[PDB]
Amino acid sequence: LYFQGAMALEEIKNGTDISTLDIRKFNLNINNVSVLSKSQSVDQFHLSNPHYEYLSGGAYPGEMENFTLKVDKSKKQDQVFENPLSLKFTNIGTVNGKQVDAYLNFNKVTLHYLNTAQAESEMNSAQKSTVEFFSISELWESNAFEIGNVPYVDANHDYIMNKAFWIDADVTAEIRYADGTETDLKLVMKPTDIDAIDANNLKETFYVKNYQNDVNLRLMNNANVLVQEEASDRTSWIATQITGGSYNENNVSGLALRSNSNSMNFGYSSTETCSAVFGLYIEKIDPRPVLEVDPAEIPAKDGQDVTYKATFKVPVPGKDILAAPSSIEMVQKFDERLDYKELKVESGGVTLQEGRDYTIEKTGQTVTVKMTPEYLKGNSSSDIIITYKTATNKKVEESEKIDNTVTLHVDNLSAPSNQVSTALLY
Ligand code: NA
Repeated sequence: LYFQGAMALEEIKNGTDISTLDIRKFNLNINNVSVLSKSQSVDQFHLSNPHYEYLSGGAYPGEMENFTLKVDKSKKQDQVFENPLSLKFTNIGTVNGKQVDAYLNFNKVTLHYLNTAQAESEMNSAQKSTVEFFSISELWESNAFEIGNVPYVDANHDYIMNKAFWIDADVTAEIRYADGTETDLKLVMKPTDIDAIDANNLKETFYVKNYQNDVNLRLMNNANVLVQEEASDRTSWIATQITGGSYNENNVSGLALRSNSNSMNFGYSSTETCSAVFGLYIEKIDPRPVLEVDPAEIPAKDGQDVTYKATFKVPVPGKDILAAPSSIEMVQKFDERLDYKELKVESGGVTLQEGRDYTIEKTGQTVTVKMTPEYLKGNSSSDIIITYKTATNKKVEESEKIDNTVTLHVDNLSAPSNQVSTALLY
């Protein structure tokens, strides 16, 4: 059942329109990327309005940072490039008041020799020297990077081989709070347009390593026609049909993945000539919970009432978050100098009931409200308001202020409220 899957990977296929999600796409571009390290195998260069695939090919407007791999032209056989490229995107957004950075590490890129005349010919030509694997641009989508073996070229960079090798890129993306605090963000990727199949039946493939342990939720639209291949070390999604237009690229040949963590070790393998475009995302809990405290200041002494009111906005399934919540919890932790007394929970002008609508777990100063499966089934959209009654205790006079924050949990997602404080007088 939907509400008793603790730990279990949750896979969903439903009518949600993946092309119209309202999730947050992080800012990733040629202007906030830096190369933390790259091996000498990597040929990196800037292009402006590059040509697609061939020099005589169409030219597309935009700045791009392009990355290729120098191959050993004598080895007409698979070539492996360990850790060729490690990237940081500095300040991809502000979330919950904190700067977030992205890390993108190419763990390995393997070039699989195509064993054709065309491949041998590129290998033997004196003008070709590198193979395409990665680029950063907004030619296709905003805030995106591109993995694939389709060359981008201009008059001075026409050395990239065509259809000599297909590529398999093993990549780890991670999002991280710059300030060093624990990153509670759950990375989301949304591969789309996984639809290329070449003359030789190679198929465009997106994959996730350690899928079963690393992914929290996987969303498909009813129209999905990818083949999901579950193997020991990974799960892959394999092209089966051409798809055009954002709706089809998203729903027919696409999917959404929410990680168990701030990172995901994914992969991508091309055909003799294809590529895919990617952003990094998170779901939205916006607004954050709104926390209030009455009063703003008290006499520093035992038995003084302090009351917290927390207003929780519930994310909208299929817009802010990928799907209806399996669980919603609100976690409060009171300053040592406070004794918890009791709480009430309200929604839609009505006073919800402990037992029917929510339960309460207390462990020391930590008090958690858990909404029941019965409440969640009602798919209510209205704010949940929790009012916590506490009173100072005999420890108040031991920080000349008592601070409070409450945290909303939706599945494995969380968002902290604003912090409030009550001044201690004397
Ligand atoms: Na397509």
